[PDB]
Amino acid sequence: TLHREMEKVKLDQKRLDQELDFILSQQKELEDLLTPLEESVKEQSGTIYL
Amino acid sequence: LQFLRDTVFLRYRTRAYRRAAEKWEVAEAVLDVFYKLLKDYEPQPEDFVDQYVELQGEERVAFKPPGFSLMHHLLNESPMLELCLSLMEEGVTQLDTYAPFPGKKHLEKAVAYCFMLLNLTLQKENRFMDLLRESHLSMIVTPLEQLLQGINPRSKKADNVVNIARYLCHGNSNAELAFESAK
Amino acid sequence: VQIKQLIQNPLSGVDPIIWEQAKVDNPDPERLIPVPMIGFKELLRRLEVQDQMTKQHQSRLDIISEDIGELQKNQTTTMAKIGQ
Repeated sequence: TLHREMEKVKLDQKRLDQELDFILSQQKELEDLLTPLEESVKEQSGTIYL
Repeated sequence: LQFLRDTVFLRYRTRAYRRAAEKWEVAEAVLDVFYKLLKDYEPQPEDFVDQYVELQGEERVAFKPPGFSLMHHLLNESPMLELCLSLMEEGVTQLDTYAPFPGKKHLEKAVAYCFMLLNLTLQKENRFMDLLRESHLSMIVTPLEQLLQGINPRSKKADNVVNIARYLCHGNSNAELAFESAK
Repeated sequence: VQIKQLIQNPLSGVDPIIWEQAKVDNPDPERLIPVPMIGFKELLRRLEVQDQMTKQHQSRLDIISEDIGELQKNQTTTMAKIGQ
């Protein structure tokens, strides 16, 4: 039964593990999109200045 | 400021170096100025109420306490922050090489200025968060702690602190980075 | 079925009366069949079997412990990156 539980907990830990790197992947892609929105903002600010 | 941060620093990795030490030296330059810039920044409630100045007939917002912008860049996922961390990881690896002179002295001083700016952000962050929370820019800042446990792009996990430690292994050769790190 | 093909048609020479009495007195007869034991060298035999099973038991338990420790370190890492 300990073999059973340890294998299942291994699935659980691997799951949380991959999920952490995936949420970090979203955290990266979202800062990437946070920079292009800033690019659009900069242009909007320039238009307002004009 | 924008000229230095967007054009020089953030690109410093993409520039070709005929003398490799030049990348390190240029990063060192940009870092020196950003450092001194933050080092004088005193957080005040004036910075967060956008002072309106009539410049050239248009009402433009006056610049906040000089470091505020830099702080907003360090208190969020700015390519500046990730670049700090990337230079950090790269310096850690290069140190791990235990290799001679190439670009070294500049590399040391660079990473040292980086650690200094980190310490400074941590130092001022308490009052800065108090003031921002008192004047309420919708700007969301995270205390540098949570960011430091960030999941490193190269590492794919939170080894920023672990890497930061690893320099402590290089103590007997580099006392300086060890001091900064332990701080 | 093989259980009833084996436990009956009595064993190596234990008399059938004691064999059926040990079949009836069997606690957990699904998790055990009455096995014939002869004297004291067979007691040494059962101690040897207990020893080898103890070795295997410690081994598999430590294997479960290895799985546990790996899941634990990776769990700490995942719970670190979540906050990032």
